[PDB]
Amino acid sequence: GAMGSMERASLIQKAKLAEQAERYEDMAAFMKGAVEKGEELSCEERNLLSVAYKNVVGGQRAAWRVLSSIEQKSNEEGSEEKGPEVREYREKVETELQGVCDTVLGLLDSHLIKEAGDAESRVFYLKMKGDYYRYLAEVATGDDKKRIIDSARSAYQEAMDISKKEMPPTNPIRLGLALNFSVFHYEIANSPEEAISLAKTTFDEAMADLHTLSEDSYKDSTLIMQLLRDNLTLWT
Amino acid sequence: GAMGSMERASLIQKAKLAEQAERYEDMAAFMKGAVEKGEELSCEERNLLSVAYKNVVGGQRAAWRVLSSIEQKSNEEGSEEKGPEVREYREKVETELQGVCDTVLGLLDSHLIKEAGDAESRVFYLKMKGDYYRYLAEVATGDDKKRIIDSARSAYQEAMDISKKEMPPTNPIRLGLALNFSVFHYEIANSPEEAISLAKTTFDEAMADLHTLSEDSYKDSTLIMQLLRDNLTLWT
Amino acid sequence: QRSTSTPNVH
Amino acid sequence: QRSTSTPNVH
Ligand SMILES: [Cl-]
Ligand SMILES: [Cl-]
Ligand SMILES: [Mg+2]
Ligand SMILES: [Mg+2]
Ligand SMILES: [Mg+2]
Ligand SMILES: [Mg+2]
Repeated sequence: GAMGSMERASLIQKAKLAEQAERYEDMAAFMKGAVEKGEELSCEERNLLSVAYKNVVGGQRAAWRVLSSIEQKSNEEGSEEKGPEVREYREKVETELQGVCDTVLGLLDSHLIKEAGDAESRVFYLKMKGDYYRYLAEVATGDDKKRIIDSARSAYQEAMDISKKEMPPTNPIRLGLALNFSVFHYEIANSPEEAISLAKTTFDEAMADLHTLSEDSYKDSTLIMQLLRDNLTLWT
Repeated sequence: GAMGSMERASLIQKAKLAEQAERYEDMAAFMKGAVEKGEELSCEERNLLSVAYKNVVGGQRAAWRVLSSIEQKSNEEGSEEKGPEVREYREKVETELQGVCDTVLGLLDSHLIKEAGDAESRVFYLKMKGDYYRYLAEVATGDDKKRIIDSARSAYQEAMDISKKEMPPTNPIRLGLALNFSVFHYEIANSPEEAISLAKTTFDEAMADLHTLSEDSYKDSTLIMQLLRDNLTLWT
Repeated sequence: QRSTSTPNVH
Repeated sequence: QRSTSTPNVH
């Protein structure tokens, strides 16, 4: 790895600089290098890893959606067929996206998840595993779409089981996991009723626990609660 | 070159797709491949080349400015010196920026400029040469800042001489060249009075020629004229 | 319009 | 604030 000669602390320092510079491909490479040092990650470091790769894959997902839409339009009765280029370039972006997802899943499997024993770290990583299988599912078609969906579901479910046992219903890790699992149900798994039920129960149980929170924690929890509400408004 | 096996027309098609997807690094690679086919570029193709690399170098310039500002703050009396990382990462981004500039200058020198005989193509390319030397100047310090500035100046001046002989004062190529040369004078060459004089004369001579233009051409010219005015307001 | 997932938090 | 140069035009 090209980051193998750099100090762990230097990699984290540069990841933060890259964040400030909006250089998210660099940020992701720095954080991959930090993970590959083999030590567990702190909360701040886990967040840097997530911010970096979410921004990278987010650009890829947006581009893939643009190209897929153009491709679908080109494949309609009455469209002047324009050769293989749209498909080729959509496939190029898709392969790069799948590569980023495989890289993140590889870091989780070797060996972030198995060394994560505290609930806050383990739930975070299992949610990430669900998320990156979900991004793979967004572009999957053939035989393996079913298996990718099941892998996402399994990771989210393990994370949910731990979060419900070990975290209060306002915990922002737990809330964002439930948010993303509800998105999985609506957008990937063709289960809008499950999505709505999960979003509603999550919201209501968090509402009832807000009285226990400080001002700052209340702001964190209610921000995610608003996203649950936004989706429920979209969905109903 | 990795684009050597792709058809010229396919490269241009994919450059346009990459533009739609906001994938400007890809767009630039496709257009580099198209240039390296060795044929001259049409107006639309020259514009794709410019859009692609301007977006790539624009991200680099923004990132470099963020990192340079952090570095300058770290090098002030009373700043906890935090090791070599800020400088290292600023240097990394700077080297990547210089590489992009060198790539563009290389395409212009081999062989876009020497095959460009019409004023619209030759002025466009010489302006581009001035622009990418100007971006090099923005990060230059040592012995070669002076020589880089002179290279930018020389390219802009050749472009100006041709534009004044061969194009009307409202021509958008001529207007944008004058705009960028005025920016060179103010921001790079420590010549704010030259910048103001050039912006003012350019604006006034274009004003007096607007009556010759169609509605669509008038919209093009007045858009650039507004940028001259914006700068004159900033500068005075 | 697509559903909203957890955003980045600096 | 930095001076404005020629923007991109699609
Ligand atoms: Cl391709
Ligand atoms: Cl570095
Ligand atoms: Mg037809
Ligand atoms: Mg594929
Ligand atoms: Mg001190
Ligand atoms: Mg240097």
